[PDB]
Amino acid sequence: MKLKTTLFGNVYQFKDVKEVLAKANELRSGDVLAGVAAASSQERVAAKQVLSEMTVADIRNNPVIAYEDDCVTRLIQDDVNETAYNQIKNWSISELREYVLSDETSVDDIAFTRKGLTSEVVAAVAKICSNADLIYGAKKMPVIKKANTTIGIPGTFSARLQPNDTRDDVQSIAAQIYEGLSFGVGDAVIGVNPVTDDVENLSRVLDTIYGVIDKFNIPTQGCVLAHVTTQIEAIRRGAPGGLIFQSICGSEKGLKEFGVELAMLDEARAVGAEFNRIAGENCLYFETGQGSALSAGANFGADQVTMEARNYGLARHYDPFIVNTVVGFIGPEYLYNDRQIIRAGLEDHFMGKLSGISMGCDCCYTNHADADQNLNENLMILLATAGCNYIMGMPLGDDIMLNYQTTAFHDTATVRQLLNLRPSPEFERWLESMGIMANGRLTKRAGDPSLFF
Amino acid sequence: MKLKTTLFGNVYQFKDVKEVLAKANELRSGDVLAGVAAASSQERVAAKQVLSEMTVADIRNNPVIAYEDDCVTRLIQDDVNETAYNQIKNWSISELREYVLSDETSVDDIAFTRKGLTSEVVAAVAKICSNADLIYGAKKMPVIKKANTTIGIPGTFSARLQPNDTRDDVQSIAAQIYEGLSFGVGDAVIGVNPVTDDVENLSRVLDTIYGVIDKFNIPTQGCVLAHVTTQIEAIRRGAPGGLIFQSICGSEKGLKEFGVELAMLDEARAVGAEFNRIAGENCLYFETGQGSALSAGANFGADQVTMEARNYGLARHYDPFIVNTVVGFIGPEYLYNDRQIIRAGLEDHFMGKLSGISMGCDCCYTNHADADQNLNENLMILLATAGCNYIMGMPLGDDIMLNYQTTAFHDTATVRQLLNLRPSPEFERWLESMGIMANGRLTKRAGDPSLFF
Amino acid sequence: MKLKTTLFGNVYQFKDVKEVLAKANELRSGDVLAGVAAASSQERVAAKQVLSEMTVADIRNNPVIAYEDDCVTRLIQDDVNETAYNQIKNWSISELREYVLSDETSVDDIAFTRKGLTSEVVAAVAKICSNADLIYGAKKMPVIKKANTTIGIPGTFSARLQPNDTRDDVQSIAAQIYEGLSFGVGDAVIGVNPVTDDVENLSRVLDTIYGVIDKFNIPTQGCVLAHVTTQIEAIRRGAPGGLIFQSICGSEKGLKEFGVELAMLDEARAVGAEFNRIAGENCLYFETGQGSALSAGANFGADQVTMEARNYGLARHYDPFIVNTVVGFIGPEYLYNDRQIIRAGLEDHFMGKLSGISMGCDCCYTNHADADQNLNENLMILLATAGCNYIMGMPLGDDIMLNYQTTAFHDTATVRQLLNLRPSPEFERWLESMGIMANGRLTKRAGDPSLFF
Amino acid sequence: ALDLGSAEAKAWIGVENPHRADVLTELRRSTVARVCTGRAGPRPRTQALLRFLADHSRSKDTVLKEVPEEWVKAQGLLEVRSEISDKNLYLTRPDMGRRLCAEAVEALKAQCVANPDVQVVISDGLSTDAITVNYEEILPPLMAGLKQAGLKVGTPFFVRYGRVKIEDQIGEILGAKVVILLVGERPGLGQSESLSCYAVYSPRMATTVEADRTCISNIHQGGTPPVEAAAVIVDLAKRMLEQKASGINMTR
Ligand code: B12
Ligand SMILES: C[C@H]1O[C@@H](n2cnc3c(N)ncnc32)[C@H](O)[C@@H]1O
Ligand SMILES: C[C@H]1O[C@@H](n2cnc3c(N)ncnc32)[C@H](O)[C@@H]1O
Ligand SMILES: C[C@H]1O[C@@H](n2cnc3c(N)ncnc32)[C@H](O)[C@@H]1O
Repeated sequence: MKLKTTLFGNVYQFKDVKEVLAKANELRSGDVLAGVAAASSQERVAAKQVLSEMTVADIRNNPVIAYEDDCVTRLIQDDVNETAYNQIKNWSISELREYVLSDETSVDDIAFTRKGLTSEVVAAVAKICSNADLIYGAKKMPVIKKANTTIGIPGTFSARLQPNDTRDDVQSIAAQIYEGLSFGVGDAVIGVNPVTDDVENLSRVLDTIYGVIDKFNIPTQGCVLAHVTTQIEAIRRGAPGGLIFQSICGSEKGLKEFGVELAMLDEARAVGAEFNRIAGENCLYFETGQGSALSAGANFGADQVTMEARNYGLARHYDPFIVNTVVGFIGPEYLYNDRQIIRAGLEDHFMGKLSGISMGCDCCYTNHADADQNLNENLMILLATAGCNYIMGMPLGDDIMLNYQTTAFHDTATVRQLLNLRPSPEFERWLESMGIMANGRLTKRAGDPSLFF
Repeated sequence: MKLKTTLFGNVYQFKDVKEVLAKANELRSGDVLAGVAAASSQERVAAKQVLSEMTVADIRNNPVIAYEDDCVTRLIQDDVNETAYNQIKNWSISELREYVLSDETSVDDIAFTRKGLTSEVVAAVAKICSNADLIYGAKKMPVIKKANTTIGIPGTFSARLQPNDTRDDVQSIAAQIYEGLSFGVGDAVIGVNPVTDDVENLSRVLDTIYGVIDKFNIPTQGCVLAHVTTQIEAIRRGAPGGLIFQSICGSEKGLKEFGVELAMLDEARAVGAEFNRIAGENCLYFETGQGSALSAGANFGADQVTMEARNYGLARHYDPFIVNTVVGFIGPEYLYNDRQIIRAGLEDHFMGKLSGISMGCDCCYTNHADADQNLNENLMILLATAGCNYIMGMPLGDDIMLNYQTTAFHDTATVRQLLNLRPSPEFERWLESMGIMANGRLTKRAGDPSLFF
Repeated sequence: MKLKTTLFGNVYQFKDVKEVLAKANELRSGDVLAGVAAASSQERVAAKQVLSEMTVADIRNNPVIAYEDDCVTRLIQDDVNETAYNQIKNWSISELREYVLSDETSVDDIAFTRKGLTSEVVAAVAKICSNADLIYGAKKMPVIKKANTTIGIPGTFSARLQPNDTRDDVQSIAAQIYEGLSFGVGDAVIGVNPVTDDVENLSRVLDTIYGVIDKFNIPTQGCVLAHVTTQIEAIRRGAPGGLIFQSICGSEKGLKEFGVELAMLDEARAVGAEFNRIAGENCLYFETGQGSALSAGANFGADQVTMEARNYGLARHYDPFIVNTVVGFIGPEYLYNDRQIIRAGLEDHFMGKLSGISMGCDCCYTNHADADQNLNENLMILLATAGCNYIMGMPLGDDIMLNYQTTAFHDTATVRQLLNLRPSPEFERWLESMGIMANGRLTKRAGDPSLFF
Repeated sequence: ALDLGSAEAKAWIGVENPHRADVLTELRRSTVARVCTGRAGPRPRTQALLRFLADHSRSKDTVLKEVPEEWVKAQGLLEVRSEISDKNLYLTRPDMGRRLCAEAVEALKAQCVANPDVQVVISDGLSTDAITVNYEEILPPLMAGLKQAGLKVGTPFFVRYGRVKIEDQIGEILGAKVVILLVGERPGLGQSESLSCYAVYSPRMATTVEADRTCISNIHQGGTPPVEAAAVIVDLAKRMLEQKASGINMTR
């Protein structure tokens, strides 16, 4: 493999695969902060060309963290289908990009080809894709999973109802739930980020969610996004189990920062199978997002796109019901403005779909970033056209305890009616019977939480 | 729990659950040979009534082989979703029967409920079902899996191409393959029962199957039904891996008779993931059939229908692409005649669908049983109306090396055109491009193996 | 024509066409009782081969009873289209079998070809058909007739409501009618076998049936299955006329045993046209069944399959609305067990459809035969897949005055929902308006006779 | 005119308007499977079904036929039987076919070589024809080959109404290091001649499981030639003696 190219007669020399991956990224603040970014537009393009000319094997065999030192690397590497690898190992990243985008490549062609990939290879393809490549390529890579709703069917669009509260006040939580349901939000999950991480409070919050689910026989699932350990103990002690959540990071060191061992996620799976109220086969829920590994000092000189793709390689082992990036959750130090937040969202979704996971996106931004709500509305529509499995929903997008803005309940109804997309089929039937939806559209009486009373 | 009832003024008293499960069976030669059968129609009916009045908990807590003595009991018991079990544990078997048959019970309702069952409970329901109950009940429990073809979609009907030869002659095998494909058979698998259980010969047979698959770009998978350990060894040495097969039995002792440890099936799953040419998520293939455990001295006083249900509970753990009973494969000593073979085929299919596995049936009989080819044609049509996931196909159903008669390639085309069913959608597309099928029907030039030349 | 063949080097010699027809039958008790059966499986196969090699003319010109001696023979022979006969007269029975089964033979091809047949030729084809041949061949030979409902359209399935009573108690009759209607039974006919054969009782029973028909404006027709003479006199005297019924037999001597002259059936037609409340053009109803002629000592050494086919040749002259065999109505001396009863049912239906009559089947058995209700459920589903025009219906199939078991009202609803078949379109509209059916399925409130009150 | 048992009947090609009729004959002689008979719609053609039925009637007959006692004598074989008394019971009571009768146990102790290295047993099992047809071809090369450059050869004998697990009891009674059972398989539709060999090292009724046996199946003129089979059996018994293991326990 070459680590060099000539661009307008100048030689650009790169040190290793890791540097090439990093410098090929479109400009983002996190990479600058990490000290891994291209020095010039010219160097960025030289990196892309070097990268485009490397082979699948070149990148498969040069993970940004070594097998011997990192259980996420080992998990990614041990899960490769070596027969599928051997078929594509000598393709260039350029040839792999064109393969994914081709209309002669079917969903089932990619189904086998992706098993020969590792996350660094997934990241490599994304780096030499334009924004429309990332949207079209992701659209033609649907990923379908099922809990009590089915998510990911082309022509559908789901949403997490996120009813958070600054005191975990069950009345405030319940009120946001009725409002969300009244817009058709909640087929992905009714999922609460709790303020307090204790078994009694988790059970209280879960009892609240399932009280609404059980009263109207809603086909959906609840979740409390506490640490996976306290979720497991709450469920073992009798709290209703729906999805089991954990925040993940793409390195062993990053997982340690979070206090997660891979053995806990094996436990989550086993606890889900024994206890959880899930009809289908998928019950886990992960969240990811660019900059996490670098924030933990656990990127090992790799760029945030490659570290994010390793999340999806980790996630795929556990076959979750849903994964989403929380695209601008952290701040401007990792993704600065609209441009970078849209790009990252398209990248994350595409890499997730290429990895075979049920990929959604929390289209969001913070108040210390150069972003506004018009940004979230741009990205959610772009990602919907990419077949994004789900987005979030809060009343007008204002999270009163996580201190950021996501998408509004309105936005899911807008996306669905704009693009003629439906909810998860099981949840759509319930909205029809509730009088909230008819032919994919909100009825006149929808949008009114008092309809449940 | 009651172990007695009064019928026409006479008391019918039973000793334990195991005896009630046994005498409730419709009469068959195997239960007589095992010593467990009812003495008379009256005692059979009395047993059904006692059984219908027992609860799910009564039967779940009384597996026919104790937990501490049998790894299959442990595998079945340990896979229960205890939340689903607790919801149903006080249902009588009579209520569980009516729930399965209810038109108000949806496919998703059963998806959760069945996770609360154990195989003995599944058997209990089948035992108090009429023939039309077993057919209608199964039809409303579809099970869909995906390898390189999708199997089990309601409205479709697949077939295993079974091209066996007395000497594993690759010319005889190929010849049968071309004939089978020309009738639209082979969307379940092209699977050979090999005569010599050795690595080089398995590779030769696999190489022959995949030469045809690769030459006409066929969406399907191949399989050689040797012992699972020799399949694993051949694939690890480079033979093309499609489905990995094993015969199974419903008790640990029965698995020992076959030379099978559960670790080997765990190994087959990991070998499939590292090596096998499969786009979808399912790559294992099991075969079952009433009388195997009794033959192995491994039924521990249980009847052959209960033992067969324990096969499906074992299978479900490994989420295989296909399972089928080999309904009359063995002889008259277990299933004597037409009546008994049809009844067992309906039972087996119903229990397999209730256990959530991809259940098909080798509709067959032997020349020392009281049966003929008209029986195969009766059963294949009834099971097709039950939504049976696949049957076998051989030229006129005459197996030149297993010495029994199965269904013809003709029979799959007959079933599909009789009932307006299609093949697996990926295989149907291939048949269309080959000019073999148009609108679910054989074209004029179909049924002619020389079409491939 | 040859009456001989060599099978495994042995010569099998047959005496006449009549013996060949008889010995070619699959084994059944009636033929043994009649002394016409093959002595061995080998002789049975030799008979089939001899039979397969005979021509249409060979069998047309050798009816089992001579023209000069039998008005049924003359009726059959005089009704042949000689142009259609002359086209096929030199086909072998083997070639005719393959013609019927071919997918290149259309419904309209068979429409003309069947006019060149006689009943003995129809029987000959059936004898060299396997069970699936009989099902597939019958399915592709639909026969559509119309009274006040249309019967026989592919994709539909009708049922006779059989509300019999041991005293002709009108309250018991009425109660069974409401129950039957509540399951969607009755689009073929509401037909009562009366205990007493007198004009006042027939009128009483007819008034009861038509009271229900008129009160809910049911598109259907009533019938009392008395001797045709008392039906005619009741209707002439003002009882409401719906279908006019007569039991038939395939010989002049057999008709005499029943007290029927062909002139009475000409009278039934004329009386139907003057009096009966029928919108369409078909108003007669016949019942048949294997063994009838032999029971009358009127088979003249012919086998029961050939004598049954001559029923259909007789029936076709009068173009009835419906005909059904009553397949196991008589007892084990004519059809012994499941095997023989299923076979006979498939044969009878196929021969009826080949003869161009609106053929249904009473799938039934007696308590002195080696049969049970699981047999009726096997056969009714097989025959439904063959496009059987209708079956019977009684509460759970228990006839309280004819002392036999037929199919339950449940079974028609099962067949329809299993196979996605609809009732007669006129009757389906009435069930929809009654709230009993929606999209071919029983609503929640169906199955409840109190819904009419 | 045609005899459905004739070779002409078996070779018949029934495909109409074939794409390449020469290939069809090529495929037809490639296999004994009933390929290339064509179709009538989706159903079998008349001749194909007639030949199927003919063969079935013949196949059924082979099930109940017994090897005459005089045949086993003219082969110089000692005859014992299982607990089964007749062919009808044989079909329904596999448990009794797996057990020697009390007289058979005594006849074996009285008239058989004790503690042999290799003990050969012959049984009709499910197909008389598989024995009477193949016996003269496989048995002498087998008995001779075990002697030649060999070892202690037990007394071969015939077991009437035998099932495979009965070889464990024979092994225990005789102290045989290796037991070889030649037995008829259940008859197929087109032939009833297929014989197989089940061989086990030092069996014990208590503990031997079925995977402890090595199987050699489909021994007949259409499968592995009986002469050829005897040679692989000899080598196999050598390996079982070398390895002190059988079935799944042997290397490779
Ligand atoms: C019937 C049959 C079975 C039945 C046996 C049950 C029964 N009670 O009959 C069932 C369905 C259980 C079966 C299972 C298997 N069978 Co099997 N089976 C046959 C078949 C079609 C006929 C055997 C026969 O007629 N025996 C004669 C009668 C008189 O004997 P019996 O005492 O009634 O029956 C005993 C034998 O059949 C024996 N047996 C049956 N199969 C096998 C396989 C092996 C390896 C052994 C040692 C014994 C054995 O088990 C019975 C109980 O002791 C043959 C094919 C043939 N044409 O012979 C294959 C055949 C013998 N089986 C075979 C195989 C591969 C298997 C399996 C190992 C499959 C798997 N992947 O696990 C299993 C497990 C065997 C075991 N260790 O128990 C292969 C053997 C290949 C080889 N040379 O090793 C054969 C040749 C067919 C094939 N090519 O696939 N089988
Ligand atoms: C802090 C809360 O938001 C989710 N979350 C937000 N941003 C990220 C990220 N970049 N990586 C992982 N998890 C994230 C966490 O998993 C938790 O739910
Ligand atoms: C002997 C061959 O037939 C299949 N087979 C036939 N009958 C059964 C049964 N009852 N149980 C398991 N496998 C069976 C085996 O799996 C093997 O492939
Ligand atoms: C006796 C009652 O049953 C009908 N029925 C029952 N079996 C037969 C048969 N084999 N032939 C003619 N009619 C029959 C009669 O026509 C009458 O309705």
